[PDB]
Amino acid sequence: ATTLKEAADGAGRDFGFALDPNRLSEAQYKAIADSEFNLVVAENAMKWDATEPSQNSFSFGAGDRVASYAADTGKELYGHTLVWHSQLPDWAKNLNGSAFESAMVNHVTKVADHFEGKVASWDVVNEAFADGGGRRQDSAFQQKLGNGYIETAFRAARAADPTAKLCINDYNVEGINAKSNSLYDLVKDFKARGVPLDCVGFQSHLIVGQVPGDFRQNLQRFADLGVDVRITELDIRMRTPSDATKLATQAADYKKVVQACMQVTRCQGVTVWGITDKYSWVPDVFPGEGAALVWDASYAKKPAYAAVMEAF
Ligand SMILES: O[C@@H]1[C@@H](O)[C@H](O[C@@H]2Cn3ccnc3[C@H](O)[C@H]2O)OC[C@H]1O
Repeated sequence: ATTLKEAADGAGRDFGFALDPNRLSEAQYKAIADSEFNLVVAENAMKWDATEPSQNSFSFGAGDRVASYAADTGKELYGHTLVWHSQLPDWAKNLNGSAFESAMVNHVTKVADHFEGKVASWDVVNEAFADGGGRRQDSAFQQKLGNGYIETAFRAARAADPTAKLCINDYNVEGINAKSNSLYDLVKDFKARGVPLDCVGFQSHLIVGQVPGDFRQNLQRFADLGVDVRITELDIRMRTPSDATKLATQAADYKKVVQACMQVTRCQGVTVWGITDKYSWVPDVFPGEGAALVWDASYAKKPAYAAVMEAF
């Protein structure tokens, strides 16, 4: 109505953001975080590198801060992420066979247990597949453990947390293609055999002017397998600097994404990967690309803001 939180709340869906706990000391950042979202996810604080820097030695300070923030502001807490090929410490990469599998399972158990009852959902496994279909080719988990690591990770997560929503997350799976198809088969297989799995996340790290037209259809087929779906890391990057046309297209793109979710009853909601363009991860990875978020570098609402409110 007046804020995006109000729009999402009124719609009965979630609208979250990727939080960097250190930014909470920046008043403006905190103000927008407090009033514009009803869900929070750690942008980096709950990743392996941030939680288990050395074998069986945990660092929960940053993760705890994110969790405390959600509880203090009354927002849903989304966990990210227990098993991922990236931001994996070297000590883990140096392990093999049973040693590596145990380190993985111990990591999953310790983190899930630590945040049990606080984190409502977990990206148990992140980016297990590859563009073009099949499994990811540069993953330590796939290379050292094979196809069964995903099931192992999920069963371990349920073992630790009996009620948390266990999700599998990925990108380039927004549309119906080889990658999402392989992801589709896995989800169907898991539900078929009783492997703990409750949700599927579609990152949605999109490019301005390029939103899958079959996004809704894709979300629906997964929802129909008996699992919830969610846009987890939404941001739509453009060639910087921005201009009127790019901002208008971006706004329209944000609208399409949110509408596709609104059109699927089991789509829990949408989470944007950050608040302001001044801290977005995009520029540092894509030279000359950026302005992908809802707020600009001066915290002024971009036209994408109105588009999101409308879609909800
Ligand atoms: O600070 C950045 C984070 O923003 C970044 O988050 C990543 C973004 N991303 C793109 C594709 N897949 C993903 C991951 O799910 C998500 O964790 O990670 C790197 C940090 O330097």
